[PDB]
Amino acid sequence: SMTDEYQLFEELGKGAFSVVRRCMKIPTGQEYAAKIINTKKLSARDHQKLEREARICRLLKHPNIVRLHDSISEEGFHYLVFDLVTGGELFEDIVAREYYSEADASHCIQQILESVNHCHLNGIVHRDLKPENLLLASKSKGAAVKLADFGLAIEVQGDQQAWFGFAGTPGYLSPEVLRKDPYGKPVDMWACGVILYILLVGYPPFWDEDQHRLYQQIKAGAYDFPSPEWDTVTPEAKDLINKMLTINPAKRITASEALKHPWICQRSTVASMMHRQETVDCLKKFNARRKLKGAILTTML
Ligand SMILES: N#CCC1C=CC(=Nc2nc(Nc3cc(C4CC4)[nH]n3)c3ccccc3n2)C=C1
Ligand SMILES: [Cl-]
Repeated sequence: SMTDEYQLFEELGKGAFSVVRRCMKIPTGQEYAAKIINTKKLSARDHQKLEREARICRLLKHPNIVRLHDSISEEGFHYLVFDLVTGGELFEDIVAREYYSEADASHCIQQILESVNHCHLNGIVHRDLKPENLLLASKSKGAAVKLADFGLAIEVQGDQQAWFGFAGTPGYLSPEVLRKDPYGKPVDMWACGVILYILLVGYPPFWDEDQHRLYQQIKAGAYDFPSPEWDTVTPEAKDLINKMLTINPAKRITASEALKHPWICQRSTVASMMHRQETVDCLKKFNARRKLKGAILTTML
């Protein structure tokens, strides 16, 4: 069925137990990305996580989410056939731009928030919002940002919270997760705050090479807007970051709310248009740091 319906070509990239190869639908020649999961040695419990991801991805159909077209089961191998995206990471793209302002960062965050809101409307919490999962659909200057990798996503029932587990990437983890408290949709809005922060200045709000002091920072909500770099950032941008980086997740801004924040919905009159070279230079260093993997910026095993 799989080799009758698709033809696998080169490897695009990988995961901690999955390869992604470009593929073409037979006989139409249409391209997709196939995520290939070797299932021969998987536990039932691990296969159930694959079942969850396939199920969640089949539900989600949105301009800013990489669409799953097909979930094929064969003997020892499962295939998740996704839309192909050729623009790479949003964050790598930003560093190659000649001109980058708050209005650009707003444009990005707006798309990210539309995808998060669609997830949340459909009872899905992503739990690992991070630059790695934010890909441009194509290399076009106009390309949509698309949300990827639902390998850690959970299905919530309405606005009921639960102890879904300690899962995610340290630098982007929310206080309630770290606290071993019940959680839900708000954890994705904390993660967006962190991403927005890094989108404006190019370094993370919570940073310490000692994982323990990293978590104490997060739980205390101890981030600031230091000079000179934040001095040129609009009050409205900081206000949004503040509303997302609220320790009490009940009082944290929702995705829908964040889409009506003036910095987002009134971008053209509220977001600063000044080039932020120093951000592009910092993002360069940030991205380079991320490439090295290790403790803070890498999804927890
Ligand atoms: N899911 C998941 C994780 C994942 C793993 C590898 C990955 N790399 C990657 N992915 C892609 N493209 C891609 C990935 C997907 C689908 C989101 C898995 N659709 N398109 C390309 C395309 C061209 C050059 C290089 C590429 N690299 C992107 C995402
Ligand atoms: Cl479809």
